[PDB]
Amino acid sequence: DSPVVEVQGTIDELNSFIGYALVLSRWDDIRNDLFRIQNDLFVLGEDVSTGGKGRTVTMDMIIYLIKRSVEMKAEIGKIELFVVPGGSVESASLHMARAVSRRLERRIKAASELTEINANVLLYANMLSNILFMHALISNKRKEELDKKLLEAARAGQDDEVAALLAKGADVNASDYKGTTPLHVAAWNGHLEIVDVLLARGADINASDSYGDTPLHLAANYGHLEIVDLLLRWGADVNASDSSGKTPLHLAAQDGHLEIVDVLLAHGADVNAQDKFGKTPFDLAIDNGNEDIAEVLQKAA
Amino acid sequence: DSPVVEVQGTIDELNSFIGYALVLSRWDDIRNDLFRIQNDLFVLGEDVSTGGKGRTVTMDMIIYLIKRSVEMKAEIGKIELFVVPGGSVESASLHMARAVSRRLERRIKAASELTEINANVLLYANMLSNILFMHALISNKRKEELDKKLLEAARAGQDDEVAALLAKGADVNASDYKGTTPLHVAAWNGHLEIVDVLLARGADINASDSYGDTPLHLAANYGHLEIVDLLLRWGADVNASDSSGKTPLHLAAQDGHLEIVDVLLAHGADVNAQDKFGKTPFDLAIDNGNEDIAEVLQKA
Amino acid sequence: RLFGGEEVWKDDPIIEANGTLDELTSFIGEAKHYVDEEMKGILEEIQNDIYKIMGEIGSKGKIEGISEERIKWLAGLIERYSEMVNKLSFVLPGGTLESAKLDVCRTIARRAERKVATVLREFGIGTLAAIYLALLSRLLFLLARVIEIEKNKLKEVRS
Amino acid sequence: RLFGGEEVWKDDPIIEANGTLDELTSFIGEAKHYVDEEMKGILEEIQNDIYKIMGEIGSKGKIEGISEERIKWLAGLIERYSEMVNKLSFVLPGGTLESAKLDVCRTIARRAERKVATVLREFGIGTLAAIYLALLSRLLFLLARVIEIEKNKLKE
Ligand SMILES: [Ca+2]
Repeated sequence: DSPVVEVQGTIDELNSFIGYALVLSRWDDIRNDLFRIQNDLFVLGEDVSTGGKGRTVTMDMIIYLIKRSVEMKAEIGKIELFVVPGGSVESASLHMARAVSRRLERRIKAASELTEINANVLLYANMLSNILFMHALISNKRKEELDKKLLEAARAGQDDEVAALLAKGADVNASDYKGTTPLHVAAWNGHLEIVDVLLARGADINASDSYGDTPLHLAANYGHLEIVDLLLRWGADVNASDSSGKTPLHLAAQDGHLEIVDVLLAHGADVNAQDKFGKTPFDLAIDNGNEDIAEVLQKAA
Repeated sequence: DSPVVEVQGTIDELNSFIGYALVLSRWDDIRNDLFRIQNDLFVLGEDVSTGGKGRTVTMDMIIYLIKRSVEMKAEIGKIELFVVPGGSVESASLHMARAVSRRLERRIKAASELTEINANVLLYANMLSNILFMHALISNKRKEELDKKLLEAARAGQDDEVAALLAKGADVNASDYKGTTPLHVAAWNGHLEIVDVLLARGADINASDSYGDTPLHLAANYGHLEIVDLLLRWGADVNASDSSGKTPLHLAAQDGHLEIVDVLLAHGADVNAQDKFGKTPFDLAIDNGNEDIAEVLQKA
Repeated sequence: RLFGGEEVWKDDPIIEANGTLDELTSFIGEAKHYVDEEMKGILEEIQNDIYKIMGEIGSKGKIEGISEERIKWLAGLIERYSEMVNKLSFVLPGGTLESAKLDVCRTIARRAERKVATVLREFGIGTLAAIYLALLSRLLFLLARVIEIEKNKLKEVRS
Repeated sequence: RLFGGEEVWKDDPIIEANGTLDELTSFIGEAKHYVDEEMKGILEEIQNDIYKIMGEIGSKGKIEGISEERIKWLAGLIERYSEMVNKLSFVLPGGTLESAKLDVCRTIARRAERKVATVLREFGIGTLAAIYLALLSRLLFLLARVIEIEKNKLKE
């Protein structure tokens, strides 16, 4: 009875993975499917063990796996091939559950060559591999759903939406294609309340976008002093360089912000750092007509 | 000598799972056992490699796996069979570690047919599969232990107990047998402080119990405006339907809350929605004798 | 239960014999609508007998199949209709439309006889079923010739 | 080119499944001329799906076959028509001529299901096709019983 045991040990193994992705996936419909699958993995094992005497894999079991597999391919839409696994934790656990499910097919395809196995066993096995894959896809579509609202709510100053989004798992470090993160948008607009709640959840305090800007750059550029302090208290790079090479001191010296120049210099800004234009913070202060900033940089030596 | 290699690769594989469930299981005694198992999985590998020349799996090793396996089966009591795996993460990681442990038995049972392997290897292997199962059971018993305490503390208004519970892993979305969650109990009683920390952990803002009530329903039913405000701020369903089908505006109009009817209407309450008795918010305001609510809904 | 029904996914002599018999009884149900009342009742009884044979074969002999009385009934019909068929040396299949249906049924009955014979060789169950199928192919052949003769004789009256 | 056409001279599981499916679609084409307008359209969609299955099987899985939407479509028809058939313990095949045609189609569909199952065992291609064929035999059975019911109801 050697081949049927390895299947039982893989059915039992897959059930451990399915139960794991169940406790991770934060959506109700995915967990409903996964729990039915778990209770069906009992029947599927009982089918292989008894050879058809006890409980058997019914066609209504396979049919339900397809009913949901069609309902999910509608929300997904076009399914790109050659996609890398491990999108998000709820999705990634489902990807691993899928890979084990496909191994159970390989264990079933072997054992069927050594003992008659009801065809519905491999049919449900093949449908389980498919429906687990739709589970992971939907999980990532909804993770990108929340993250596109967190970047939106961080822009519109939605102190309450950002709360509901970060409480529902919206990735606080969600990076746009521009490289802009919700922490970037909060410092840009100037909603100090969101800057803290983002950093509390574990925001990347010095994320770089395409331009190379950090949240401290945007906070110094747009005259939001309150954000410059809390960013620097959290270890923001005070002399970070964007593509142009300008530091927060350069940008704070350009736009005529003395109280921000004073704070950035206090945590260790470089008066001698030069952008790619050779101009120092002492230069960009003189270039823009801001005098009281240049002397703070001049007397800083 | 090819089969003894596959056992080593599975011992090493199980050790990865054991160390993973160790860093997950938040109790000291479970981690205590798991750490010995890891250090013993080394000896178990060295036993299969040397065939008994170097370190060997001792009976005292198997003996300790049983001493702890009895101490845990006492706290559990009756262990129902055919129970679905993956209860909670600390348990689920242990369930997967068990499934790998049982695969190591199959790799050992195979290799033993091809090279002499000390019986204590499979005895410790078989006992390891069992003791990992008790770990998962205990993890869920203690996870369900906190969840009946979080549901309990949310009832008594224990602002301090909820702090220790949510910090120690008590599931904020823990559903009682009634379908009632701690957010339901906090809005029901009216302990506003707990409502905040619960939603902060990620409470299901519109979970439905057996009756179909949502946290916004219970908050509107028992006249806690402060709780109705914060629920709606998080996107609570302002026209949610229970088994009766009454929306929060229905319930707020039934029991005489003008300031809640007005605020629910600002976020999009339905003046004309009907329950299963056909009575609308303009009806149920008249039915219970509240007139200033009926006029605001009539002018809507 | 509705979505599932009955599903068969294997090739073994029992499954092949029952499928051919299912094909045979389905074609007889089609062909019984082209014959007269007398032949229609005969063909329906044959369908019932095929169900008994399938019950025996599908049960691997545990369930009782046809009886020897059914085989005698087929033999009496063959004897009765052989007198009417003044022996014809050769006749092209499908002399009439109704005769063509019966010839198709006869070929399926012959194939079913071969499949059931394979089952009998493999398991030793189904001797009476094989005898019934042999007599059934002979009887189906006789009925086609009788239909041709009777239809031709009415054609000679109209001229 | 005319004299030659298409010639098949080998016996393998792939060839047998496609040939039986050709028989099934030919018999469905015969039977669709005996049913009403609703059932005729249902049988024509089934014929296209049988062609898709043959395309998948004849290409050894390189060419995409039926989709899960087609299987859901069969299931909905089976669910819709199972309600009408108040369960009858047994009825002799070929109650009417149209019902007899559908019974012939059902037997060929069951045999084709067996052949396609052989292909799935041998090559691992045609899981969705096998599910469709199982549901198709049930639907053909249900349609035959419904035809019987309608002629009996007009007799009442
Ligand atoms: Ca044929």
